[PDB]
Amino acid sequence: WYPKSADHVPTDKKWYVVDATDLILGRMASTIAIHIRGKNLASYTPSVDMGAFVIVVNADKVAVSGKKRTQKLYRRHSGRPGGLKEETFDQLQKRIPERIIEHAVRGMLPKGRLGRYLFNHLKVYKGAEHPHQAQQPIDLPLRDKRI
RNA sequence: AAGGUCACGGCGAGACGAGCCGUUUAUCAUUACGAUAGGUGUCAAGUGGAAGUGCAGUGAUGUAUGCAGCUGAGGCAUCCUAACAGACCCACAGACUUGAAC
Repeated sequence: WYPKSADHVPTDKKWYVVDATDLILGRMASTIAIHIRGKNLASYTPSVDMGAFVIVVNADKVAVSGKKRTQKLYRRHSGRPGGLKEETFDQLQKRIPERIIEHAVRGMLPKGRLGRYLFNHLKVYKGAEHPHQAQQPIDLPLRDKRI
């Protein structure tokens, strides 16, 4: 008849945790942003926010393969000329660590009004403890043999 | 209500909104806060010798009274004048979840 449409879901969304101590950046960020969208739910619907909060901890110790750790550069460009800001992954992970993952998923998930709204569902922490015991976050399922 | 805004007196603040400081029994008293603008009183400061009268000169003009006289958006003092009257916005405990301690 008519396909079911995500009808109002507010809270009691699952909180997950990922200790990113030596888990390579990309692959992890794909399996983070697949639980950020809700593509693990028969209730999946692109237009509604059926997702689930998650919590990255030890955001200082994400690994990257190859020679990345000195090659990959995050560039923020000021609007004016000459504002380009070369910046290598080692300098960030030293200086402000959570922005690393805060980029990775922010590219993974669908920018727009909705994507922007969801990105809040990622809580990133550089310490080893996370202050959220909200839903008593159950550790996050990883279907990826290579991490 | 706390806080505001307006109004009222103005500024080293300002295109207008902004800002900032006032808003009177504007103390009184044994070492700092309650003079905001004007006026007044005084002092710095400027210009430079007032007016009248006298003297010397036939007359221009000088000379004495005399750092006087006019200045005084700067400094303090002074409630003399004006900050009178007001008015307006502002509220009642800050939905929903689990967690923790007694």
